[PDB]
Amino acid sequence: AAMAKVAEEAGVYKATKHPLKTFYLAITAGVFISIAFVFYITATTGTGAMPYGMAKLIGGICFSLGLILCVICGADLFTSTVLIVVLAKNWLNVYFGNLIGALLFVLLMWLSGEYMTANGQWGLNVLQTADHKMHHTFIEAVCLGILANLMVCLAVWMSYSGRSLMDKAFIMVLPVAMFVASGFEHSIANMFMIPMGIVIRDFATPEFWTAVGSSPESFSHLTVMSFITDNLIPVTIGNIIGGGLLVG
Amino acid sequence: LPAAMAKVAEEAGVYKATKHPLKTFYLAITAGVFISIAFVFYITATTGTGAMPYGMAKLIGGICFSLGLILCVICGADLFTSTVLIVVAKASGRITWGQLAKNWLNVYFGNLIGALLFVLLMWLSGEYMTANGQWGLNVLQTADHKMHHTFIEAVCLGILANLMVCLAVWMSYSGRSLMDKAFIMVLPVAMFVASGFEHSIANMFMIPMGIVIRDFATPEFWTAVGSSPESFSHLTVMSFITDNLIPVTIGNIIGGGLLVGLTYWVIYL
Amino acid sequence: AMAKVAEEAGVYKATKHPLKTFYLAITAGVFISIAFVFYITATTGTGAMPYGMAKLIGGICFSLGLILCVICGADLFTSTVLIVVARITWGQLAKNWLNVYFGNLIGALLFVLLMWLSGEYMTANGQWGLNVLQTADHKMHHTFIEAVCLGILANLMVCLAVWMSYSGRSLMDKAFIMVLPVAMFVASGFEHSIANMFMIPMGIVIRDFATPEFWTAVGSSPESFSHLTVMSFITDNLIPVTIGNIIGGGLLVG
Amino acid sequence: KHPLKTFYLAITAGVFISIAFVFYITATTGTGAMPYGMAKLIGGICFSLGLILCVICGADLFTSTVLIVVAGQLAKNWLNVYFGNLIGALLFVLLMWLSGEYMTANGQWGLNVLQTADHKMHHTFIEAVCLGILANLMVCLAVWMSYSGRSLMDKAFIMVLPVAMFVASGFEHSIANMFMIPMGIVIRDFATPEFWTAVGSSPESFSHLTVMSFITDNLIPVTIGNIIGGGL
Amino acid sequence: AAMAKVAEEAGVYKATKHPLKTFYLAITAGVFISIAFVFYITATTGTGAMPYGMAKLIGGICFSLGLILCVICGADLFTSTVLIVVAKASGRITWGQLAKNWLNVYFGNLIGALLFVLLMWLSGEYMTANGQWGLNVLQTADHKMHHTFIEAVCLGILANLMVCLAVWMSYSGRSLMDKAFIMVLPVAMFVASGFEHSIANMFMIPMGIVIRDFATPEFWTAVGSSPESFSHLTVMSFITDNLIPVTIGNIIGGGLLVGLTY
Repeated sequence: AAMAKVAEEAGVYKATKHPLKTFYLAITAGVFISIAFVFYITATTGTGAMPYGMAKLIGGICFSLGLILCVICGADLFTSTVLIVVLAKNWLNVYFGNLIGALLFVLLMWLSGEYMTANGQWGLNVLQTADHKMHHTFIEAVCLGILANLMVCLAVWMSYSGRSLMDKAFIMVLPVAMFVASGFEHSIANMFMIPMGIVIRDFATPEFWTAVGSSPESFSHLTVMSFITDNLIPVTIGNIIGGGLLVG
Repeated sequence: LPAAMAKVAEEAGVYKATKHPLKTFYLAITAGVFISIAFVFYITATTGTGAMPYGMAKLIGGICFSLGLILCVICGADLFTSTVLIVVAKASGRITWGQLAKNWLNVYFGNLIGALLFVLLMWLSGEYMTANGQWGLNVLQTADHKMHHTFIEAVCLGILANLMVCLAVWMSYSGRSLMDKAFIMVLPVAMFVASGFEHSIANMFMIPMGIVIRDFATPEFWTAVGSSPESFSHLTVMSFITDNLIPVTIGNIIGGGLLVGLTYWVIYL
Repeated sequence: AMAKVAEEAGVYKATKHPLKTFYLAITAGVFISIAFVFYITATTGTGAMPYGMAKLIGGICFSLGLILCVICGADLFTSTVLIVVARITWGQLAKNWLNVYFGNLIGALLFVLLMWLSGEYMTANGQWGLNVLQTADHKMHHTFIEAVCLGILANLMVCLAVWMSYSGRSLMDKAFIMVLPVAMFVASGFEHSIANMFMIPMGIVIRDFATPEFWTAVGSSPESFSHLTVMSFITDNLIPVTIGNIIGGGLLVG
Repeated sequence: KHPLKTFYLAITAGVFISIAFVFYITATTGTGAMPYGMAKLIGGICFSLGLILCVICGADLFTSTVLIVVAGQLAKNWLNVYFGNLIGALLFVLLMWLSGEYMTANGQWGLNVLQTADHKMHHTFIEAVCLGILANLMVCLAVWMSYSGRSLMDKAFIMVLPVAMFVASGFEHSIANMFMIPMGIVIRDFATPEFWTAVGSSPESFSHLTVMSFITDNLIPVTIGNIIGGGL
Repeated sequence: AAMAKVAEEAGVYKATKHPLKTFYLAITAGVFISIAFVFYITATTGTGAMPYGMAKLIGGICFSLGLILCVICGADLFTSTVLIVVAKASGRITWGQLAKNWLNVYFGNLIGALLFVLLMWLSGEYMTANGQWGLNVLQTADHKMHHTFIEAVCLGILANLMVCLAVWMSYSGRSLMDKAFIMVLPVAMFVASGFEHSIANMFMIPMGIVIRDFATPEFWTAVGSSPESFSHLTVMSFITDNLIPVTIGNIIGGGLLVGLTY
């Protein structure tokens, strides 16, 4: 009894300044969403000959780890809440902190050697997963953002009816799996994925490219500039509309 | 001792059927979005599954589909006849044919508007081009397989589907937890969707999405997937309404009012 | 509080109004037929999969039926036996066995009619219907002793499932504790009489009323399923299996 | 302490563990082209039924619990339970044989039994004892975790992983073998010539399947193993 | 609401604690983590032709048995969740104290792992699946032997981050269901991704060394390899190329949950 509800009241929201503590909960969320994406990449590595949809579904289930970590630990994920029924200066704080968390996990994943796993296939999986996010028209990217954050917010929202750990965790699997297998776009998730792809594209050894049968040229859209303009901006706009789409 | 909370069932029915303004219309739009989500999930999971055993691919897609009903029940959105013995029974005293009309018509038309908005939003997303067009093709095929039933067939598949949705919601009521309410619905929903039973609201998403793809897909899409608009000739607004929506909706009504016209053969004092 | 454990009180059962027992039994027939429909869906096209794996998945799906029975309080033939030791007569307890049994049959056959009207058998280029034909025909070749024993085996499982469900406090407890025992008996091909009242009639109806186009698509003929007849169903399956179920549900000892 | 509650609950447990094994055989029939570990793992999940049955229904399975029944005179009804378990297992062997199941999946079901049983017959005595320790450690751990359980969910599902581990890994449980090897012997000795043609083997190919070999090569060392395994 | 006080005190308690109840419990944890890795090897034997990620994912789910066993039974696993002892030997507990028992648990974990190695070896298990089980152990162990020091430290950080988060979430658990199942995903994630846990490695690499050194000629012919093909499997190489940098990594990884919170 009691120990459990102690740990999860300390997980929750909406004292505005002190930030810093908010900035640190948001770094935490960036690390959790980065975990989700690494899990996804691990599970879908080598699944090129499975049925498309089945691979993606399993990657999706695995990814829900990230959001579970955010809700049970009480980290602060950009616009993931909006069970704020009783703003934007605070959003900037969370966003920038999400970003730092994600970039810290990129650095750590890079230092681990993991791109070489499965004879380079893990790294190529990152290269292709990131590259596929790079070819949307602006309207597409905004719409895929709308869809992703819709699902994240509904997941979080259901979580509240939760009484047990089981309830709060597992009610989030299906909607999270749904957006991730469907390839909807979440901006914070992308702050890990596309950077991770950029780092791999720029610092992979000649050996890696031989092993995987590609070259850094095959991935010409993975650049910080292109990332910001072609993905991050229109996706982020899309996530805002997405999380807002419900309220109205 | 006899607990005859048909009363509570009816009383619930009277509020839902006549009360709050467009709260209902707005909740029904929300349910249309949720059932759209469910079918999008089914398409994603089953994209590229052509070579898997038929049943397995369908069984998986059906589990995924259950998200939609989970969404509806847990968030309190309004899904046409689904389940609501509430409203149907609950006319058995307290409600006039005219009010039922107003309401079923209100929820239906809202369910549709949600569905059509998600159609428009999926189409703007570019999703049809996913997996080298195989996502799109999957929608075309799924929609087309809903287009060749006789009238009797389509009514029956509709009875079967809505029986399942209603048993799912009915079992939900015994739910004590979130875990309880959500997961008790997985098996009966998966059953209806894997066996290709027909639900009108789900089809308000699926068939229009098929029509939209057929009419607006680029030549690049058709070359990629090896097909043509002509290969799905039945996907038209007119065919949808007369060969699917009409008979399937009739079927759904027979199928969900059955559960009650039946709680009764087991109440009558 | 959370009263709607008024729903689970709304269930129960012993000493009776007769026609209200007949309706819950129809209900149970409908539920088990659903189970079997589910199974045939899941396993259609699974010819190439490893035998046991296809069977197991089919068995997990099947458990819907029993879940539907217990959580809804429908009346399934000799399924709550163990429970019913919680006034024993052999013309009174037997009087409603017959009532439930006959009720189960009506539900099953109403589901057979409805599935047939649905066109379902044409699903998967006729493989759904062929699945039904083959599933039923495999239950038609047992020697009398085999059938009784597959009957004991099957009902032993169903009774144990229902029994365990009693310890169940949540919907999760009650539904999920039955998935393993039910999956086991379905996937092992044990024989449940009521489930049979759906499957075999279903096969008969297909064998008899399928179009020529169906036989050509699936590459078989009504001659390849000569044991699918109402007379063979009753004598070679339903009788011995039912006997079997009875013994099965009653392994009480001293 | 009433000794015929005990002897009958033990029979009940032998029935449950035979059920467990049958389920496993069903699941794994035809799985020869599946990756080894995957088939075994699924087979192992299926098996957990038996122990779930034992715990929720309160049957009496030889030397688990025991981690709990320490919260030296024990051997008392160890003999009683053990002999009980055997009768349940052997009764199920008779019932399975009467059912015609060995002919399932064109004889593959039976051949699956012959092979699973034969694979238990080739251990050195030190091997059999050790797989015996490993098996019963897991059963006993499972049953111990079960007590923390508050719901039916808790008690049943906390046992799936540790049981699946022991079965998939091929550790040796004496009572489960009381079903599996007997079943194999019966099939070997009585299967019709149709069956041997169907599965393309012969009773010769399973020479070790005999009551005497069973006792000396598998039952005695695995039982010693389960007792040591149950206390650590 | 400072839980930092209760956890510190629970911290202080566990680090200071009844005699060799903690030694006993650490041996117990070494046995549990060995069980986890055995399960993983069983599940993934013969999975060479499955998609990489899928085999690893399934193996990872199976592995989670170990941590479940640890948490539900209360065994003592090195630095987690010593989220306690460490995080909140800011205050009480000396360097002399936090060492006295990290060292106690660590050495206990090792003894448990090594006892399980001996018992697995005596069981004959390496011959399972026509030697593929043993080959699976050889390969799994060998893949942990080719990291640069910085790589091994980082894989250590990653692994113990996940173990600590798993155990941390477990605290919110009210049921057996809650506590056990909330750990499946984070443990599966680390194991499938090949992150490095020191105690798990105290089973896996010794197991590999034992197989390499004592396998019969029949085993090598069956699996089509030789002891030479696994030249890095030695006690010396284990210690310097894996155990040291991974352990350093695990400490940073779990302690990083100190600095966190504040």
